[PDB]
Amino acid sequence: TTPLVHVASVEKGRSYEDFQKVYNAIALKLREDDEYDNYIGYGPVLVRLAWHISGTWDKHDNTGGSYGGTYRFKKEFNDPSNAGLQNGFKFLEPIHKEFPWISSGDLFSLGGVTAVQEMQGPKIPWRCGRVDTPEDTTPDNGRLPDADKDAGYVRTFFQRLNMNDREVVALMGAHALGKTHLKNSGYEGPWGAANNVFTNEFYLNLLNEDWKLEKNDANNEQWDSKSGYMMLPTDYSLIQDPKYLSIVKEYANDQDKFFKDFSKAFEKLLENGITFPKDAPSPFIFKTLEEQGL
Amino acid sequence: TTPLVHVASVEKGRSYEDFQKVYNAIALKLREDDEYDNYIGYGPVLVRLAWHISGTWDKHDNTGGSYGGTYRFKKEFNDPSNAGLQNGFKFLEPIHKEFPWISSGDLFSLGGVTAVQEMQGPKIPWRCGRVDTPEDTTPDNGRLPDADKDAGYVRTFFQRLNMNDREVVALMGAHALGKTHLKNSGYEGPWGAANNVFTNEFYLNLLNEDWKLEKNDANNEQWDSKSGYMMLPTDYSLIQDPKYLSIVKEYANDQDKFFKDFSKAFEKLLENGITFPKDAPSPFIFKTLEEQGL
Amino acid sequence: TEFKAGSAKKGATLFKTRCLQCHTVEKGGPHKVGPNLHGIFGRHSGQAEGYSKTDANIKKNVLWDENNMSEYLTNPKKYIPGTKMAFGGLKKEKDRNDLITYLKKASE
Ligand code: HEM
Ligand code: HEM
Ligand code: HEM
Repeated sequence: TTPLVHVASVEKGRSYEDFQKVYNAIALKLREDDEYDNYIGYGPVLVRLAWHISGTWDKHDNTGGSYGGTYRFKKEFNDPSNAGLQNGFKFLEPIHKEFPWISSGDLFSLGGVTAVQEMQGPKIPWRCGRVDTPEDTTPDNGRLPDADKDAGYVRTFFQRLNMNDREVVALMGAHALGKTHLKNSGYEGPWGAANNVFTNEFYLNLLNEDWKLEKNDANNEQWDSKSGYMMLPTDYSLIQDPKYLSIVKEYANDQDKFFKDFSKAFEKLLENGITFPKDAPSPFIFKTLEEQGL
Repeated sequence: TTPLVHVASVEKGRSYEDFQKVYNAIALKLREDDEYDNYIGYGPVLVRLAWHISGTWDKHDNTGGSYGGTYRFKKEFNDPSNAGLQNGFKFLEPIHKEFPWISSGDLFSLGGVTAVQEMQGPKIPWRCGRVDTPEDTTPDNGRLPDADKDAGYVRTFFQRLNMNDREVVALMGAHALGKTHLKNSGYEGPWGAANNVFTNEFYLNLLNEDWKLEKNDANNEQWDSKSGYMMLPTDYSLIQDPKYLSIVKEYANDQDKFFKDFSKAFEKLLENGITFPKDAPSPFIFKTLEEQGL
Repeated sequence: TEFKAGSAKKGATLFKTRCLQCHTVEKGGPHKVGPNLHGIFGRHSGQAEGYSKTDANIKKNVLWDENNMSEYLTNPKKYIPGTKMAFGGLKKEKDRNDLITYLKKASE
């Protein structure tokens, strides 16, 4: 037999130079559309978008993931878990018009890689070849994680994504970016002060801020600090669990280790479910706008 | 400086008749302790105990295995993977008092052979001579396999036990016995209907039930049927892999061949790591209680 | 009548733990691993209202009474050669009177 296999197929006649141009298109628009969400910018929502299209993967039957680009379809687009991500889809729509040859999954995942790098995060190797799949391939709602949970839920959820403790804690450091919006998720507030620069501030705030459980205006409980930051129940679980806590202290102490571990976990997340052929090109590492004098 | 060799030494002045009495004592208690686990009995947990004491073996450095009886020590007794086996230990604990001369490894392995035979499985030749080793020989946790894995994990894990595809699929037929318990493993439910009688129904259920990947109350995913059976992901991988699927069909069609293959693989499992001397007795085949008039 | 009678309360407990996996009792109940057991004390076992038995069941033609049923439940893989019922057997005599008492009423 053979369960469903998603074989990567490079876009016809496209090479590294072509994707660097798409990276540049996204990266320049991130610079010019800097008013979004009280001058946070589109950086954080593009990272969340790339994670939400990848986070639907199920290792047990190989369904979901970023390969098929199915977030463009109604069922996934209107998932309650994806509330707010419409701003990321509309951000990428004109870029897709400029480069109509790129697949939906490639552009979504490339948006997240561009955003992390352009927010001064680590370099993320990126592989092309995702192929848009029919609408029936869209995973049903409910594969994405609920915030209102503890550490055991987080650990068991990410096993479905073939992620271990170190990969989980590292991927969760992306909450240094952006904020929660009450209208989107039922939670309100930023995780930190530098929420459009990729740093290890998430782990520092977890460990250095006094947190108090409090109900928000949506009747959800969240951890709040006097300085105005917040943590989701699933974030705060990373310091309630002893094996998670040791990794939080590791990344709080060494940002470079966090950078290396996040780059591997994030690329793995973006590539879950994709079978790459034997003759597939090596991952691309795109130059930033700054490295190009822009 | 030395090589790792576990040499079997027969219990002083003990022969077939001595071990048949131990078999008989285990088998009588299996008959009369009928209420355990909602009338399943202690049969399945004893089989799982025998496999978990043997499944720690590593062929690369000849550590682990049934030889040392190290499951009696704190580190192995508390392995999260052995949750629930304490009931099997408490079961054999009075039998060890009745026969204090038998080693721990011999008793743990004989209990699995007794359970299989008394649940109407094949006769399983059994060898004595395992010797209790000190506490510093207890293998660290982490050597037993995870259920949330695919066929490639199953194949590579059992390579460490020197088991090939035929022996793997045969050994997995033991999941016709007993059930998963949510409090032990994060999975709940049996594999079939006759869960204290040794049959090939594990393979029949794998092939003939309508399986659906579903969450359980422990946030883990498992395959469930409308009949109320379940399959672990590692179980279901046997029909996802084409080489495994070929063997599953063979056993679903011919229970006699399955019984013969299981007997060889199970004895091989209980003897991994043991060097039997040249003056070692031939393997014992014990009579069941029914064959003795009970 | 030499067959001892027991309590249907524990008989109901035994059926739901050792029989319900494969048998139902209710009128119109579906067949499972084993055939439906409504009216088992009316005629012989095999055939039933449908279901496909093996070649050993239908040929013996035993009208289930209250003791030969008790005998079959002790070691099924003995009374007939080629049955599909994989049952360990009710060994405890106090388990075998409670269940038949519950079975002679649930099957009407
Ligand atoms: C448990 C206590 C139990 C009882 C009681 C029971 C009853 C029973 C009867 C009376 C028959 C004969 C039916 C007939 O003549 O048509 C019968 C036969 C089968 N059974 Fe049974 N059974 C009990 C337990 C179980 C269990 C646990 C299973 C399966 C796991 C099972 C299955 C079967 C099957 C199959 C048959 C058909 C026999 C054949 O076709 O040869 N039973 N049972
Ligand atoms: C248990 C795991 C996770 C949970 C429960 C979770 C939950 C949430 C929630 C509730 C929000 C608020 C959205 C809003 O109100 O607008 C959010 C935002 C965000 N998430 Fe997470 N998330 C998880 C893991 C991740 C991972 C692995 C990543 C990236 C690798 C990520 C990236 C982001 C980003 C960047 C934002 C900010 C979005 C914005 O500001 O627009 N999250 N997440
Ligand atoms: C990849 C291989 C295997 C995996 C992942 C696995 C996993 C499991 C799990 C998770 C349970 C649940 C225990 C509980 O919740 O109580 C279980 C039970 C059991 N296992 Fe396996 N197992 C494997 C191989 C084997 C083998 C090789 C045997 C015997 C030869 C075996 C025999 C049993 C039995 C009999 C039970 C029932 C225990 C009971 O009911 O008390 N398993 N196994």
